[PDB]
Parts: sequence; structure tokens; C-alpha cells
Amino acid sequence: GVVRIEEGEDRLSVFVESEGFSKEYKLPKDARLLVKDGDYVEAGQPLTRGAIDPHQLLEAKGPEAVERYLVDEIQKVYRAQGVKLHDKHIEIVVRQMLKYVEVTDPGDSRLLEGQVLEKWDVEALNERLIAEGKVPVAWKPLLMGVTKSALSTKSWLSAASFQNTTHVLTEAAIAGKKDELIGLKENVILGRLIPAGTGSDFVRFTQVVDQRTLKAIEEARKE
Amino acid sequence: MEIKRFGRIREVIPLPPLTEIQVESYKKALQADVPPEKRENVGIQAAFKETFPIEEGDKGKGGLVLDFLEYRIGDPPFSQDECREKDLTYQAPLYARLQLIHKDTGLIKEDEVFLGHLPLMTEDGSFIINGADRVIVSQIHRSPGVYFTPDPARPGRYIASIIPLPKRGPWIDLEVEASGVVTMKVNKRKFPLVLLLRVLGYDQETLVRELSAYGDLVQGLLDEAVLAMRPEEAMVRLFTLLRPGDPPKKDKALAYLFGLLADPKRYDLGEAGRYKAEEKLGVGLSGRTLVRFEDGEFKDEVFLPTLRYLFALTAGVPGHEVDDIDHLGNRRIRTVGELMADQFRVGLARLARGVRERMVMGSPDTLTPAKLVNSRPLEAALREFFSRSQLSQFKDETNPLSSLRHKRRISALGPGGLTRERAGFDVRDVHRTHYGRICPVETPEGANIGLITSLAAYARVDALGFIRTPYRRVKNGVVTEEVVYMTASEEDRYTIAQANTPLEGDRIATDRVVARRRGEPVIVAPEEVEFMDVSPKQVFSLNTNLIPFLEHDDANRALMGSNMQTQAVPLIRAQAPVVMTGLEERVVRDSLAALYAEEDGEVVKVDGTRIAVRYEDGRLVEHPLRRYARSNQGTAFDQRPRVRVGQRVKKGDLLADGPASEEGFLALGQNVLVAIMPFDGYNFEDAIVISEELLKRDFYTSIHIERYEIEARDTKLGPERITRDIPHLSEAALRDLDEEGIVRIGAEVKPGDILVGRTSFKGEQEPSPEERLLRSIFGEKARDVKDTSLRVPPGEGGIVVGRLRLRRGDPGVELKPGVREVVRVFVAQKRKLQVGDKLANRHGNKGVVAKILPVEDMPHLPDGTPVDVILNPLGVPSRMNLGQILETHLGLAGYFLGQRYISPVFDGATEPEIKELLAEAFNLYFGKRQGEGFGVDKREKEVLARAEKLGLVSPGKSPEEQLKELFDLGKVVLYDGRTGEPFEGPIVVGQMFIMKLYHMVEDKMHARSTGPYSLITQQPLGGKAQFGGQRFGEMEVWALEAYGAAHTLQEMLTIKSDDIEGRNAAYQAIIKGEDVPEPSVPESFRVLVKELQALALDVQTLDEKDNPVDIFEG
Repeated sequence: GVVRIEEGEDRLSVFVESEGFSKEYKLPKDARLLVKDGDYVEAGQPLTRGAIDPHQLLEAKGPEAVERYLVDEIQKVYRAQGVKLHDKHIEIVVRQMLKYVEVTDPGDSRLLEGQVLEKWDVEALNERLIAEGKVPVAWKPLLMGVTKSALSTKSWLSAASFQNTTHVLTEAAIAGKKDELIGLKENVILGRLIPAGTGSDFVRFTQVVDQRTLKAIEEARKE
Repeated sequence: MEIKRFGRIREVIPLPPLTEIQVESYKKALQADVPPEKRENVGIQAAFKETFPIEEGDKGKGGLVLDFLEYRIGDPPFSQDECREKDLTYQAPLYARLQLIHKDTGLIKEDEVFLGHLPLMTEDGSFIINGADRVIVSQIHRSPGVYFTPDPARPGRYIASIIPLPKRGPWIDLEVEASGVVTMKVNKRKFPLVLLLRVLGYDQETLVRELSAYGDLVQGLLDEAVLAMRPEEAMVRLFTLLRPGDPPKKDKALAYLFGLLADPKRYDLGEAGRYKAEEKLGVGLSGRTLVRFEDGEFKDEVFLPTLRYLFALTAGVPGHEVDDIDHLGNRRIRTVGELMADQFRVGLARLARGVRERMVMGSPDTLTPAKLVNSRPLEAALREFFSRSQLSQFKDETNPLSSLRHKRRISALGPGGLTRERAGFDVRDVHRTHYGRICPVETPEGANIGLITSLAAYARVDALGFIRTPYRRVKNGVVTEEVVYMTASEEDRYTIAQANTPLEGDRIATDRVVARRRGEPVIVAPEEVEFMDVSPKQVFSLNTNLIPFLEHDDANRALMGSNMQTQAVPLIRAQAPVVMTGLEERVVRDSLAALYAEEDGEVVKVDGTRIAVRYEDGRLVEHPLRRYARSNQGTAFDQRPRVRVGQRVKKGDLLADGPASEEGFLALGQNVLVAIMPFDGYNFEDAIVISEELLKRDFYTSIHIERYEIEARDTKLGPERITRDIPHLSEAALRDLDEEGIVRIGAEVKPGDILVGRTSFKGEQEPSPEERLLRSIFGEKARDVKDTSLRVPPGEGGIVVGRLRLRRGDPGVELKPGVREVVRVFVAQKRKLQVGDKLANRHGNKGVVAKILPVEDMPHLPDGTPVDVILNPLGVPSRMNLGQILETHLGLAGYFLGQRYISPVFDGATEPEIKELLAEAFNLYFGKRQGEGFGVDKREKEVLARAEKLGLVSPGKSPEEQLKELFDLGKVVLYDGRTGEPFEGPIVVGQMFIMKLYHMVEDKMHARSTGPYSLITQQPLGGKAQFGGQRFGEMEVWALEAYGAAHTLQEMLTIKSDDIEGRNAAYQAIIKGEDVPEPSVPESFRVLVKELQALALDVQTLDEKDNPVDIFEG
């Protein structure tokens, strides 16, 4: 919308009045604003100056949006110190920061239980396609941070290692709760052959042949 | 040799008797040499007296009391040397004279009642606690008083402070919050402070009077008209909220600590606590937070004048400002003698409740002191002190300096009154105060940096631990001789001037004078002067002074040097730095590791084993020379005869040197000839090259004595003897154990070879797998009594030279619970240099070696003689330690010039002064060459040929000159022994003093293909025969993860640690050479699953089709 500041050396604030709703945007008596007296806008943006809250933003502006800020933001300091580094990296991190979403109008699980994107769609693109009906089971924009993050990761073996394991197992144990061992910290706590590189699913299930020892293996097949 | 000394400014006074921080502090605590009726308090006195007019529950009625009169000092049950070989605390019985009057009367004075072993100090400054020596250090805490300061979790508002001496009074904080109130925090308690204003006689209109009108915070502290009531009533809402479990009106039994007397509250006798809480507060206070028994009630003294500077601080006027909580005039120092005395208010503590419970059960007539006291709480609590507190440190005996360095230390850490390992960014930092009190370039690299540190040379601690630093007084333009030792709070109001500043005869010389005030650096008028420092040494730490050209070194890469100089290890043919700073000699004397003579006489008998003299008709002492004894790091210091068998002496001069000393002068390392430059990346990044030459001369060699020990216990399977008789051992083995179990002295040691046999029965079981494959590596199956002898641990070793024996029962030999008979063999070794060994300069250029090169390589000068160490340049730039480069110059100087010099702190020589001798050396050096008949050759000129094109040389001048010109320019031409052609650029060369540090690869370095598998965790640990067992952390893995290192990861989590199956399996595997591993399912996995069920929860296992596993097959 539009704007207009009011008073000087007593009660500071500002107002974001579009057409009708004049949102009372205060200031603690010591703020360094920068969007003068008149200006013009669009949704969720740096008004005062200072910072940019994660959650508060998101909510009223979307998930990607934050992401963008995130990384970049982060980068800004890194850059300010000689740091160089493909952005990609920082991104990848971020990714999980989204991974979870809350719920409303469900078609199967609890009416809140935080949740994984994919899990939401192999179930929200599967309760309207082959198994039509029930309810799409929508979600919303949810933000975790490394910390809060991991913690809700479905896997437990890994899930342990943090805060107070008790809890994790506790609840877990109760319902079946499986893992699938898809991850690193996962397959390692146990000491498997990591689902990576050599221990992946595309370059380890390969059997090598030696040109001549392929014709002593071609006469024991047509028998 | 012949010594010149630079700069003047004559030290009006040598330096403090150093070791003063431990001796001069500990003697004025335990006054056993001063009539007992005398003694002006503190230490044991003020400790026996703070807790001695010790009554008995019930005031007046039933008798029983017990008081004090004087304390008797003990006499060493043992001598310094024995109490050490025998593992004793070199304590010293301490008796006290008690007498307890009854209610019916009786003057029964039980003649000295043993209270506990109080350890006597040493000439050194350390002690003898359970064997070795420790350094009861000196901490530094917040000096008592009141300052206030702002609020932390609430900006804009202010909190008040009331700190009395610690361990003699509660912590008190008057923080004003948002509720309007001014609550009172005390020993973990936050109640409405209005409840303590009324207890000290304050109404509902005099709390609004002296402190309202301004700051309407008094109308939050006010409306609570349910507690603005009665005097002995605001005492039960205070004794029913401060101490639950007891609601009696005996709320002046507990509310009797935190105030009157000195049981708890009080900040010194009226010093820092009062003299400070007077000038900044509301003037006038004697000695405790208010006062009780005055006429009836409590007549407040210091809970209102400080509540009249904290609220006039949250609005207020001038004069009322925050205090700096890290200022020295605001900071204290707990010396030695007092820290044991405080473990006496704690040694006399659990003892004033070991009698007040003994006069309730036992007849009150049948009582006489020495029958009421057990005296275990001063032994167990004053032995607990020299045996465990984070402050009672080992003692760095590397060299003698460190020894002392240690002492000088200052810690913040501490038992209770101290600082944890997670704070301090308002303290750690160096403060505008320190100047001359606490050096700023001595603290440790990281982890601790700040909190810990060494005192600033001259500076002395005094009275209530106030650091005092020496200044010289003037008559406003003139210059006195009088010198002013003064505290900091006594310095923030004087306009002091550098000593660096020009002074004629004995006064001021010039009008542009540099001076400081409080802390700010300004220029001042010649008579606008108060004082003037005694010198700069007054400014830097003790060792931070040994620095030669500090005047030209970064501040950072410097401490490194003062430091490191500590991790300095001695060598034989030691030698003191060519360039010194004077003190250089003194350090050696105050350390005491060197031997001097009290009175002047003359020597008669003289050998490595002793030195007999015949002082001036003062008899004939005969002090022995500790020969090759072990340090604590291992080191191995030994004094050495340095006098003749016939000569009048000099009133006590080097009666013979110490470890790393040369005729009275500190010889940390060995000044050697260096060549600054790059070699085939053979000093790269921070490496250094050496010339075989030193090994030849055996120049950098260290002696070291490793201490081995053993313990034989008493068991059910039988007692653990120790005889030169142990089965299957083939005589050629025992071969050197004449002692009947011990190795003879002078025996050459190897590894695995026997050191101390020791047979224990054990058994009752049968071997099996995972040790019967090894086993025969440790048995041949067996015996009814096993080997378990000592044997030399991998790598170490050397030539023996010392054996000690004990046995549960000797006079003073006391063995723990279960043990019997001890033994300790002492074997040492020569160590020369070994590629990789560590070494550096005082100038912070730490640098190890990678290539010892033959005297055939080793870029040599033109006159044949080769350099020694190549000190690449690169390591100098990014760091700012010029000076070192300056030492090299003076070096070449001091070479041909034949001498030593002393470039003290900011008083050293100078470029113009040095060029002087440098040329003075060239005129000589070259006079030597032309004199021989030569005079520069193609090689040289060719250099000078470019030396000019480079402008370092003045063009248009004979070759010869371009040399001197250059020579004086501190460099010269250098020949690369390998190729006749010299380097193409003059080279800075010279004699650089260096050193050998604590670290020496020899003690690091390991490798294990297999070996000792733990039995606990099921993996590689310890190491009897073969050794080591490297660790592996997450990082490692993650990265491992980084690469698709699959197996490299898995093989790194199995057959190389837990999974017992594998390690053997694998181990075998190679013995034949097969693929080798492929472990079934990693140990740990199963373990856990089982540690799981071993706590409920199945913890099953399925695949892709979700089906039952078979995870354990057994």
C-alpha cells in the first residue's frame, strides 16, 4: 500500500495504510527506519531496516521466499569475510528447513503431526488419483532449523543421538516404527555399507566379465 | 667473554627478590619465629581466633566453652630429600594450646593438642606433597566493596553490589526489576527488600524521604502495606522465607550472620570494604553490613547509602557513575600463605562441629581439651588442599626459568571463588591498569588465554593484595631519587611520564615530554609532571623481558616467544644468547637451581660430586651437587662445578652452574650461526634446515630420565611377590638383575627386555581362542605363577642409573589400601637432533627441522666456514618480528668482533649504533683476508655486480667497498657448497640464539598393525609388547562420507576396532593374503539391538519384502 509517519520526540510509530486498513506499525522510540513518508509497496518486506524474521515472514509470503532470504542472508556475512563457496551448498541445507509441514482437513493421520513433503504428496496425489476420495489432506508453510529439524526426522536410530533419546525410543517403540536405513548417520550407527558412492544403488550391483570367460558362461546357460 | 652494555637509565633498584610471592607471603602467615603473644593476625592466627571463643549451644546456662592463647609450630618429622624419596607430604606437626572454663570454673590447659599436619614451605617457593613438588599458585578475584553497575537482562535499569571478603560472608545483589520493587538476592534467594529495610529500623515515610521525589521506583518498593509493619515481626517473614523448617523468634540467631560481627559479612577490616564503600557511597562505615547488639535492635549502616547511588543512577546526577569491575585498584590477589589459612577456616571448620556435638553426649566435668578434639578435619582438609585443588599445580621444571615462571603466575580459576570454563570477555582482556603490574604478553595461546598470566617484573602485591608498581618522584621539573611503589587507584590521578624520555644529570631535559594520566597517553609540560617510571622492564613480565630486540617484534608473535621460551629444554654444551638484557644472569640466581655462597672465603675440595670451601673464618660448609636427577616433565637438570681448587672468592658468586646455565648466565639454548634464506623448500612454510655440523660438535643434545614404577598387591589368589626368579625366562634374559628382581645400575636397556620381575598367581581359568593364537606370544600355555614383570615399553629406554626400594612397613613409607613394596628404576638417554625435532627463537619463529644436511651442502661463506641453520625468510613477513632479524645482524657482528652484548627492553642498541660494530667487524674480518693475501673474486664481484643494479649498494665504488657497504648492510655473498657459484643476492647472515623445546618427536610417533585388544569395550588400547592404538572421530567419517569411501568407511568401523569376529578373521586373512574382511554384520549393531532388548523392545529386522531376519545366528 501507502504510508505516513506521525509525531517527533515523544511517541514514535508509522502506519501502513493501503486502501481502508491502516495497520498501526509502531517503533520503540529508537528506530532507524527507511521508507520516508509517502512511498509505495508489495507483500512481506523490509520496512524498518534491522532484520527479517524467518517465521513471521514466511507465514504471510510463502516458503521459497524465506529460503531465498536465508541463504543469501547467510552468504552476506560469508562474502564479507573473504568467504567464497558455491551457493548450492547453503541451499541444500535450507532444503530440509522446509521438509516439514503442519496439517488441516486430513484424510488419514492426526490433524497436526508435523510432516514430510513427499509423504504428504504420495498421499495427497494418491487420495484423488487411483484411490479417489477421502480428502486431499492439505498442509501449510512450516519452518524448522537444523536443530528442531533433524529431531522430527522419521528415522529413530539417528533420531536418537540428540536431546534425550528416551523420548524418541519411548514413543517410537510403541507404534511399530520402521526406518528403512536410507541415510548415513543411519546405516552407520550400525556400521553398514553406507548408501553412498560405492555403497549406492547404481554402481555396486555390477559383475565384471573378462572377454574369454564369457563363453564358458554361455554354454552353461543353454543347457 | 668481553661484554658491552647498551643504553643508560640506571635501574634505581635491581628487581624484586622474585620468589617473594611464595616465601615472603608464606612466612608472614606462619609466624613460628616471633613470640606467640605477638603476631598481628592473618593466616593461622586470625583463623584460630575467628573461630575460637567457641561456646556451646545454650548461651550462659550449662558450661563448656574452649578458647585460644597462642599456637606452637612443629619441627620437620623429616628432611627435604627423604620426605621426597619416601613419598611424604613434608608437613610438620602443629600444636595449639586449649583451656576450657566450665560454668563452675576450672582453668584446665591441655598442653598442646595436635590439630593436624601443616606442610612447611621450601627455600624454593614450592612444597613437598606426597612426593614431587607443586606450585600453590596465586589467584586474583574481585576486590571487596560496592560499585553497582547496569542491569543485564533489563537494559536501562541498574543493579547494586555488596561484596565482602569471600569464604567469610554472603553474596548480596540489590537488583531493581520491572515490578517496581528493589528485591534482595542472598545465597540463592529473591525476596522483597522492603522486608530488610524495616528490620534495620526504617518506617513507611523515611524510605520515601531520603530516596523518593526523584526516581518514582520508591512507589513499588512502597505499597506492600501488609509488610510495612512491626520490628520483631518483619523478622519471621524473613526467617520463614530465608530458612524453612523453623519458625521461631530466634530469627536473630541466623539473621545474626549476614550483618553484625564478622562471622560472615565484612569486606576486610575497613580497607577495601570500608575505605572504598566510604568514598563512593555515603561516607562513614566501620566493618560489616550494618550492626546488631548496639542497644537492642539493628542500626543500619550500608544498605541505604548504596541505595542512594543506584536509584540516582537510574535517573540521577553527577558523581554517581558505574564502576569498572576489572580494574586492578578494583581487583585483588590471594597469595600463598593465606590460601592455606582459608583452608584453615575450613580446617578449623569441620572441627567446630566435632566438639559442639561432643559436649552434648559426654559428661560436662570429665572434660579437658585433647579429649574433646580428634584433629582429623585439619589434616583431611589441609592435606586435601595440597593434594587436589585446581590451583595446587605440578611445577614446570623443564628449565629453571619456567620453574620460576610458574610461580609468578596469576589465575582466575579456582575452587569456588573463581571463574568457570565458559565466560570472561570483560576480564580476559588486558586493561588500562596492568601497566607495570600484570604483563600483557605472557598468557597462553588459547583455551585459557587471559584469565591466567605472569606478574610484571618489579611490581609487588601488598596489604590486601593490591598490586603496586614502582615510579620515580620529581620536584616539578627536577628529579628525585626517591621511588614510589603504589597501588592503581593511586595512579588514576597522576600525570606520569616515560623513563624513555631525555633526562640531563638528574632532571628534565626538553619541553616536548610524553606522559600518561589515569590511562590516557598525552604529551605534557616539563614541570606539569608528578612522577616517572623506573624503566620499561617494569612493564613486561618476567621472561617476557629476556627478549633482546622486543623493540621490533609484533605483539602477537611475541608472547609466543616469551612463551615457548618456557617449553625450553636444556642441553649439555649450553650457551647464553649472544645478545642479552642483563637480568639474563639474575634469573639463574633467584631460581636457586644454581649454587651460590653465603659468605666469601675460598674453595678447598672440588669435584663433580661436591664442593668444599672455607668461608672467612666462618667454618667450612660443603654443599653437594645434585647430579643427574629427574624433573617432572622428565627434563633432567643437574648442576655443574664451575670454579677452581684455589682462589679468594667474591662474596658469593657462581659456586658452580645449574642445568641450562653458563657461569651465572641463563643459557636456554645455543646461539648459533644462521643464514636467512630459502633452500630447496627445505624450511618451507615454517620449516628449518640444519647442518650435520651440530651433530658433529654434538651441539643440540638433550638429556632425559624416564621414571618407571610398579606396585605389588595383596590378593585372594595370593600375594604379589617380586624375585629374580620367573619361569621360562632364558637366563640370557634375566641376565642383568643382580638385585634379586631389580635391574642393576649401569645396565643398557632395550624394549621388552626385563626391568622389574613381579610374579602374581591368578588364574583358576583356561585360556581358549583370541589369546592362544597370541598367547604363545604371551605364554606356552603356562605356569602356576605368571611373568607379569615390568619390561621396557616400546621405543623408550636408555642406560639405567638409579633404583629405589620400599616395602609396606619402613619408617615413613606408607602404602595405600592393598599395596605392598614399591620399586622405581631410573634409566636415561642422549638425544641430539632428529629430523623433525622442534626449536625456535625468542622472537616467535617456532620451527622444526626436515633436512639435516651434510657440511658439504650447507651454503658457506667465502672464507670456508659454513653456516648452520638456514632460516628461510618467508616465516617473517606476515608476522611482525623484525628484531629477530636484528639479532642475526648483531650476530655476524659479535662473531668477528668476538663478544656479547645486552640490548635490554626498549633500551637496546640501534641501527646507527650497530652498523658501527658491523663495519667494525668488517674492517677486522677483512683485515684478516687481505692480510692473507686475497681480496674478493669473480664470484663476489658478480654479486656486487647486481647488488648495485639493485640499489642496495652505492654505485661507482671499488668492488671491495660494495662489499663493506653491503656487509654493513647486514648481509653478504654466500656460496652454495654444492655448486661453486654463490648465491646471486647478498644474504643476511649472523649468529642467532635458538633453543630445543619440550616436544621431541622421539616421544610422539607410533604405529600399530595389530596388538593389545581391550577386553572392556572390545578393541585396541594400552600396549604391553607392541604399542599404540589410534583414535578416529566423526569428522573423519563425515569426510570419509564426503568421498563415496563406502568400505574405507566400513572397514574403518569394524575389523579395525570392536567386531571381534573380523579383527581376528581379518588379522588371519593377511597372514595368508586373501580378500580378507567382508564381516558378517558389524559387532555394535548386534550389541545395541541387544543393549536394547536388554531394556525391552524387540527391535526386529526386515528387508524389502518385509520379512523376519536372522540377525544373530546363535
